[PDB]
Amino acid sequence: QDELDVVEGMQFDRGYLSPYFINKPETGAVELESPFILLADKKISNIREMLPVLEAVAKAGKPLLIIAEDVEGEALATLVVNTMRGIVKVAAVKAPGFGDRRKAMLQDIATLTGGTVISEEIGMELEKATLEDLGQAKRVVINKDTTTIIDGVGEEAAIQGRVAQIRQQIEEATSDYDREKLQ
Amino acid sequence: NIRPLHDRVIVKRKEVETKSAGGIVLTGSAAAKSTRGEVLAVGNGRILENGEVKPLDVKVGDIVIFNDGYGVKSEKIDNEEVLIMSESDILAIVEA
Amino acid sequence: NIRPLHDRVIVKRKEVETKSAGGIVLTGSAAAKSTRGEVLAVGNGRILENGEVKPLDVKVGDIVIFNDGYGVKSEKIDNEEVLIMSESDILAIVEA
Amino acid sequence: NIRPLHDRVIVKRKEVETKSAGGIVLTGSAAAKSTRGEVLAVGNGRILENGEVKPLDVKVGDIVIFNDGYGVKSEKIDNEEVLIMSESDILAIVEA
Amino acid sequence: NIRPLHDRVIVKRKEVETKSAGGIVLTGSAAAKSTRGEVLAVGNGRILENGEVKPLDVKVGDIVIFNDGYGVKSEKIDNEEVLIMSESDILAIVEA
Repeated sequence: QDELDVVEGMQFDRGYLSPYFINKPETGAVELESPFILLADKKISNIREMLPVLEAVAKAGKPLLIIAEDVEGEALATLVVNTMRGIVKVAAVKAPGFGDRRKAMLQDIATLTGGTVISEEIGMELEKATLEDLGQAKRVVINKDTTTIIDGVGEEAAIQGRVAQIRQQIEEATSDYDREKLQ
Repeated sequence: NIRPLHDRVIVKRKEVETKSAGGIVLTGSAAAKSTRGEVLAVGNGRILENGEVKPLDVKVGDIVIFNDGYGVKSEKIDNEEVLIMSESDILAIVEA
Repeated sequence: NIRPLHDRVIVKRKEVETKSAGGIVLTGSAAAKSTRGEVLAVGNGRILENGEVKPLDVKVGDIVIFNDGYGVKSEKIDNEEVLIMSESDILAIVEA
Repeated sequence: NIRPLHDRVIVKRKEVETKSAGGIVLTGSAAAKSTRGEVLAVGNGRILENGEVKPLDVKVGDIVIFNDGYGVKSEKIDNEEVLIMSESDILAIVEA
Repeated sequence: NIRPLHDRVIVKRKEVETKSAGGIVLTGSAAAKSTRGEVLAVGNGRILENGEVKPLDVKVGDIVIFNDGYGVKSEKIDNEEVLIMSESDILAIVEA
């Protein structure tokens, strides 16, 4: 039979970087309620650059979702260990897309969630990132396949402005693949 | 019992910090080996060119910041890890 | 509290200059680590061959130009970054 | 103001020769960094093994031939480039 | 018989621990060469710059923690392996 599968908001195809982030085992998925979102343009392998952010998140008490180029090694292991220990309900995933599109999708997620993307080109550093810098969303569901953010706490005027910018990019575009990715 | 010779010191390294300042558990490279350790024994003193032995400024039972390197040597006493290093290698003794 | 040993000095490095002389914000390598830092503690003094301790020319609470190298050692006191280095490593103390 | 420590010297390097002896303008590697610089400050003096400080033979306000190397350190004072180096690094002081 | 010269010491290395603390037999790299050895002979003493010989702090018949390196030299006396090393190489003498 013909089936229809509709997904709202962001559902970019990136799953949990570590299977042990699963909060709900019977569903095999991470479920975060009202979590912060830390959007990092760089790839991270050490916990030092993020330690202030994790400490602030633990002080706040709410969960945290990391959207990054790659979290691996010491940083990933420390995040996972903290996940069991329960100090911070932290889940990490790869940023979506590839070069020159990963940044755009990260910025759209930032606009949706009312956050800011941490990058070296922009100038800010992760050691100086704050809770206000971190984004906010009402719910988050990660699985091995896809990451979904539900009701990102972001300005509607900003979301429409970003949508209009992407529309202008679609108009400027002359490639079917480029315009369908923009859409 | 082990007590050192000349300008040297026996130091039991302090346990690595399991958690960070804000309560974040540190693992692997994050929980780096501590550079601070208590002094278990103190040597008689360094020998100067004239042949006299000067007592060391390090005392027994005080915490000391020490530098890991070629000078420091790892040893086991009563199945406990200790380090042996010259008083020059000892950066500073911690007070309070 | 931490106070150093022998000819050595505890120095808290000054914050890197965020902006240039003309007001241009410096980032990354442009905002290089400052070679100037305030002296938090001063050692008893260097030990000469004869066994006498000479007080150091560095005083507590003065800014000093110091050279980063193998001699300088990074440490954390009350969760604050400090450096430990011999008085020879200290280039000069800043006045006025 | 900055004044050096021990056997060391603050030297403001002279400007590189724009033109050659015959009037040919030198550019790039031709206009090499000058090894001669005026002395802005002089240290208290080198410390001998016995603990006494010997005044340096370099005086303030005299031009000195100095060798660039690992010993010399570049610094900025009032947004002006200066060098810091031991009196041994200073080859000679220029007179007349 | 062999007795050393100057600041040096003859040390017969102790046999490597066949078993661990809990009774586990250690083989190959696990049964590493012991850094502790008994002192068979002691030198006359190190020579200072002034020409006087200072007796060494190491005595005959005491166990000493020694560092294997370029200084230590392997030798055979009455078909028994011994080591020759300066008193500086000897980390510490074991008591009790």
